[PDB]
Amino acid sequence: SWQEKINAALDARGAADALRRRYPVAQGAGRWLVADDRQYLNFSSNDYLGLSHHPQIIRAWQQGAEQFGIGSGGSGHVSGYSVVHQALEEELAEWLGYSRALLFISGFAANQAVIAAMMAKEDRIAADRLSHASLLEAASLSPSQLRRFAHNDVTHLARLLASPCPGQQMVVTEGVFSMDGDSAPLAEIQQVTQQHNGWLMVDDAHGTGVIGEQGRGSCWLQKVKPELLVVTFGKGFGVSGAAVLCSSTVADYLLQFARHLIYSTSMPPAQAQALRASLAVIRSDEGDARREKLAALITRFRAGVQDLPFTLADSCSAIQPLIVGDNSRALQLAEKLRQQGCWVTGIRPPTVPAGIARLRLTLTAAHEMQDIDRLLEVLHGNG
Ligand SMILES: *Cc1c(COP(=O)(O)O)cnc(C)c1O
Repeated sequence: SWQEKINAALDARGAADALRRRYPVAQGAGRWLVADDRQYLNFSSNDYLGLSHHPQIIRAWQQGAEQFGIGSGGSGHVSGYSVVHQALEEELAEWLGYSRALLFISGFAANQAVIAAMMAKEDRIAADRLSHASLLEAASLSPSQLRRFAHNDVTHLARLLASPCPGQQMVVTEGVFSMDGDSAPLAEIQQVTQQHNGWLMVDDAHGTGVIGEQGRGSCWLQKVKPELLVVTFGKGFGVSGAAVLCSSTVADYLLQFARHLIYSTSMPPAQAQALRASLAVIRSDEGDARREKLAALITRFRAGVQDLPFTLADSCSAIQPLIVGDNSRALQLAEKLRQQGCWVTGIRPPTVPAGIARLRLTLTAAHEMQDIDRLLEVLHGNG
């Protein structure tokens, strides 16, 4: 029956331990986290540049409501395509060096929309084994064939691409990977993709706004232009939403065949104004100051772990894995940190293999050096 199907599934998830439970917060973005009315240093949010609380972005969101009301009133294909949406798209395309940008209500929707629209049963997706679930889920449901290459292994990628394919091939990777914060070798990946006549799709959720000139992200920094670039605004941008960057004809195509685009309500124009505001901060001298402050905090953090009984990742970004090893020690550590006013998130098997449990820390430009020093002190020992 249905209920038994439900029940058994929750039971298998329990047995694998794997149970998830949301905790409500009064504040969850930026330097602080407030839970159960207690203040904590927040090392668990994706607000990498501290923009969620930025007064210019807050005011754009507020004035945009005065000017446009709240809901757009419809899809972008009927009465919901605002002059603010259009301006935001044009400013994103110009920023990142593409012909067109298309807005989406979430990065998860944009990824899923692109793949559903572009990939046919004859085609192949070659995706990094560690790609975001939205990408892999979508690639899996797709009628097209899905092959994974070992993480960042371009030799393995070239072999996948070289295998006979009845249709077209799309390579997919991240500019900065979600789990370990490492970067993909985009220039070599792009070379072998072109060698096999494929196209490249890069998801730069963790790179966008945070690295490269004017924060343009991983592709710009590495002087690669993939055919498809997906940027999401729920992280560094400090808001929510996403864009697909692409050529004129691919944009026209998505406008015809991406159903998330055709049959979904567009975002509130006041959300779009906050995103334009966010983009303007990111591109500005203050954007540069925030990125350099983030880099300074990361340096301070990685230096201080050198004396600690833990290990770091190959990450130069806001994502800073602290590898602990054992799942009980990792859980203990995070619980001790919490008692001591530092809110962290532990990642343990099975999400990661056997003996690699960890805290996945995230730093932000809203933090201060004394916050890193407090984290380091508690990691050391004191309470
Ligand atoms: C967060 C995440 C997204 C999902 O974007 P949302 O706007 O949060 O839906 C896509 N890709 C990567 C690599 C991400 O980490």
